[PDB]
Amino acid sequence: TSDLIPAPPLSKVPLQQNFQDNQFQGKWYVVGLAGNAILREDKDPQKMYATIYELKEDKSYNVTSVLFRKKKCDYWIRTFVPGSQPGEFTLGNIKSYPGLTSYLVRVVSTNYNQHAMVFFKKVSQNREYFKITLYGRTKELTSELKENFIRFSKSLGLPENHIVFPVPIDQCIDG
Ligand SMILES: O=C(NCCN(CCNC(=O)c1cccc(=O)n1O)CCNC(=O)c1cccc(=O)n1O)c1cccc(O)c1O
Ligand SMILES: [Fe+3]
Ligand code: NA
Ligand code: NA
Ligand code: NA
Ligand code: NA
Repeated sequence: TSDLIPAPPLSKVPLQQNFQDNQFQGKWYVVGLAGNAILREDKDPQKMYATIYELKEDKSYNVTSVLFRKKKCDYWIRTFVPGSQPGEFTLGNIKSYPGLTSYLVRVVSTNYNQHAMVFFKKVSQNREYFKITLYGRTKELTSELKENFIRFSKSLGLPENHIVFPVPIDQCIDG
């Protein structure tokens, strides 16, 4: 009833050295999206969405994703609590998500003011999902950065049809 490309070993997922949590704050556009549950679709292409990171006093992120769906703005809210090392996080209040037993975030690379690559691994209803997101501070990034994202996604076992580049939009994500 479900087939998934296996999640890579964490050894294949680099960590951004000297992660600066204050500089990673603010709005990021999802210009690239890859994962074992991500599928390319050409009848209904994925629309670009935005994810806003806000550091609280206790140094956990409030993470709000803003999606344009059904002619309305949908808000997906979660909390990233600092993990085993800087640039790694786990999900706050995992009990609120039914079936979710694990959720790991790892910032693979970033220059903070233009681009980032972030790796996610979650175990939900015993199934191990993973995704990589190419974050852009703007809605567009260079071909070099996008090709690097594709290369990295492929290095984690993902084929091309599991790698998408959401189409830029103006609704919801510009506020
Ligand atoms: O199980 C969850 N969601 C399932 C619903 N969708 C599948 C997510 N697909 C992934 O490939 C997947 C794999 C690994 C980690 C991960 O987070 N995600 O999403 C679709 C709806 N998505 C959103 O509503 C959505 C919109 C914007 C950002 C976002 O993360 N999500 O999930 C889930 C639970 C807790 C926290 C999350 O961030 C989740 O995505
Ligand atoms: Fe998610
Ligand atoms: Na299913
Ligand atoms: Na949460
Ligand atoms: Na966890
Ligand atoms: Na391929």
